[PDB]
Amino acid sequence: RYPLTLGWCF
Amino acid sequence: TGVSQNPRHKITKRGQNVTFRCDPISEHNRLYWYRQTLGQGPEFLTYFQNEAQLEKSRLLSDRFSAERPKGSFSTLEIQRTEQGDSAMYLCASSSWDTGELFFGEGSRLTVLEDLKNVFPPEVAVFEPSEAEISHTQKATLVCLATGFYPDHVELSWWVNGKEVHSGVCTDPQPLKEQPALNDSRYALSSRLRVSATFWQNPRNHFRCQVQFYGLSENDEWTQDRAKPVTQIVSAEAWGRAD
Amino acid sequence: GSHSMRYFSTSVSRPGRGEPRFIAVGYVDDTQFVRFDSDAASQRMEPRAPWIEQEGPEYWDEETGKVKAHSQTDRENLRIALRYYNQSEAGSHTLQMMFGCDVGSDGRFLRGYHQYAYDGKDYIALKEDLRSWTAADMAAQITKRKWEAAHVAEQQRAYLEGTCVDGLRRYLENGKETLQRTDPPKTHMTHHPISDHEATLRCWALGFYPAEITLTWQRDGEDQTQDTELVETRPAGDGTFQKWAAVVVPSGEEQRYTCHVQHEGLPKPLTLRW
Amino acid sequence: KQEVTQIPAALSVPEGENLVLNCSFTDSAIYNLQWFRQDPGKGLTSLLLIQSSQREQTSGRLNASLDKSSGRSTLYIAASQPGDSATYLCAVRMDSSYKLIFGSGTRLLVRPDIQNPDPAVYQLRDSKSSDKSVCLFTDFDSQTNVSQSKDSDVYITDKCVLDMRSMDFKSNSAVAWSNKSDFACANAFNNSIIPEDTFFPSPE
Amino acid sequence: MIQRTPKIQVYSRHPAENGKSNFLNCYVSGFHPSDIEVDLLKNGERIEKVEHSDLSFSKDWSFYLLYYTEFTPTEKDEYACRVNHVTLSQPKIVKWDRDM
Repeated sequence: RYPLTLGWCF
Repeated sequence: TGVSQNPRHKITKRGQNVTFRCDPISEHNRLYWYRQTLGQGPEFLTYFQNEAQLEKSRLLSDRFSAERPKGSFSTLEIQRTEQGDSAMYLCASSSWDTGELFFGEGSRLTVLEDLKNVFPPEVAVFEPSEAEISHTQKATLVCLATGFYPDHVELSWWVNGKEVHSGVCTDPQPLKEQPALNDSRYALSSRLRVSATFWQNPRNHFRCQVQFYGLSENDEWTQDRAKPVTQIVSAEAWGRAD
Repeated sequence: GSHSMRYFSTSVSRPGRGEPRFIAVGYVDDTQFVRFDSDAASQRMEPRAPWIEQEGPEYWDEETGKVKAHSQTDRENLRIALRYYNQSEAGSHTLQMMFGCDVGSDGRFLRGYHQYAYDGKDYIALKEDLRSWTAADMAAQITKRKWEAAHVAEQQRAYLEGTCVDGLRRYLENGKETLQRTDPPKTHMTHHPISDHEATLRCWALGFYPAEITLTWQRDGEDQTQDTELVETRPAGDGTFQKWAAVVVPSGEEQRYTCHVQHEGLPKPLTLRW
Repeated sequence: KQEVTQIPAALSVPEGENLVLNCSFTDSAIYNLQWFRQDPGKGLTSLLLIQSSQREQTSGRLNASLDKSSGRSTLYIAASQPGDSATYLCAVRMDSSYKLIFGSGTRLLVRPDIQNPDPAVYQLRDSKSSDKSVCLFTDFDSQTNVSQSKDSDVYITDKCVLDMRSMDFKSNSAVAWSNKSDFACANAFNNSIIPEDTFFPSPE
Repeated sequence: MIQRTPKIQVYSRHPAENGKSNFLNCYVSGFHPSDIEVDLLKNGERIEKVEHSDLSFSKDWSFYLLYYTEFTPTEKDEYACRVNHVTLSQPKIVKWDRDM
């Protein structure tokens, strides 16, 4: 089950 | 600062096309469109991450389409509007980290069968009674905006050229003047209360100002009565020394 | 035994030739179960193991939406990395990510992972405590300060300890007939004279799952590391793995050598002797 | 599949009460939850966000809790004020997508504490065109309910609370009017139960 | 900018038996960047129908791929893998040995 990407911004 | 939507209000005839615009918070990577009717929660339409439209619902039917061509601003277009499309169209953007949604002030759409029933308000200000002044040493002004359709108005009070908020109460919703009639026109009331001494200064100038959202100067109009365009209607009163 | 779920993504920029290519793959233990490829016609997350085909249409809609969001995120991150490293828009660059979780035999959280590499090198990684970041260079330190101030790790930890573990538990049960199966290696030896005084002994392990295995040659019971030819464990293509180890021995001394095979699927280790 | 529920859907409470507003959701697999307030005709104002790894969040007089496994969030409004009157909306983001799924909202009315009520009915005259007028029923305490007229040619708006901030004074009022001959302020609110001691100014 | 040369193995799925259908594999691993060409050859000529696994990578970030094709080994047919990568001046050609 894939995660959400909130918080993944360099 | 905030999310900006235009136009704030839009009235149209059935079958016309309409386009709303949203300018999100600058650093926000996601933008969402929602639709809301009175008494209900917002319902999801579509969202973008940058320029990519990653999810749409069934409510984004064929007549509805959105784009966000450069990231940044988004466009929601409705083809061949129907009365059932009437709603508040809400745009939001979300932060990169928490994904907290921040909403704009909405674009409220009203779709009508024809424009014949559109009317601006008449506005009257009613002056404080002497008996209130005797009883309370306060003075309430009342504003009535009447006979308008549809129900898109913004009422504000102005004292000596500045807008006031303290001492004001405006009805949350307009009332129907003829509840049994299908296209009943509306009325709205507001109060502004000041001290007796403030009312008693004839120097003081009070204005109830009602912004009406109606027809665009360009809309088709074939009736002899004056085109009921978006406009401000006001009534005023002066303090009285006695 | 313990189990793992992992996703591996690769984004490769190709300036002038369109937007970056994004490929993501998902594994449970050594078994791939899903893929996404931004260049593929379907534009869907796709099944790659028979037990995930059990999932209904909402699953595929959900996973497709989420993996496409990652595709966009890593597009954003490739652009930012260019700025941080002061690199031209001319060149092609690679951004990789790995994330996932480990669970024990009872299904309890063991460990979490969440890490990036830029152009084949460590960039930033979540530490084992799931509260802290390891930045590998000056650029990644900018990202680290950004993520620390925003307390990003807490929602990453939540996924690894929550959603990740629940998904893995679900997958393990739905695919238990194959994921929780053990296939021990089928073993044999080959023997080839190379001269009139020396011969090759090669010890084979085939059809085994999982991939982890040890093959060791011993002479008179002693160390043969420098003298052992050993290939990397390799996929057979049918879900199983292969490996071999070979020694060159004096002709007539074959009986002095033993090949030792250790694998999870064997009750006891095997000892092979020509 | 996810259903967000906000019950009770409407509240009327006395000012100063410490309030609880309820949110429940059928699917526990949420990423975060956000509370908003909405004033009639307007957009949404974000109040609090609670991440799935947090049990509570606070901002001024507002606290919110989250219990994921029980499928509940509670909004607490301490020392409630008339200015808190609004619709409060709960929304959840699922682990499986990025959109928010909204509840229908709880409409909250916080009634002002009218410390010294002066119930009275006044007649007010049009600034441009007297003999036109309206009837103002005002200064009654929040225990009074304003009924609709028995007559369909008479318009009566609901009670509105104004706040004269720098005087620290709040007051309730309802307005009644009618383009009709038999309509008098003396009779305007006769379909309401008004206080026995309501002041009616003497005949002119 | 990292560059890492591929490790290459060419082998069959099952022990070769002349006249029996089988699969021919080329496993390339430990390489960077990910752009690579891997061809399987029959008697020196490129096989058209070759598939490959989805791109993945190891703990150290280096990539791996399996390329494969159905084949029926015979006594005299020769098979090889040809690997084209930025790290190699010319493609690396590795012959299939039935016992490797």
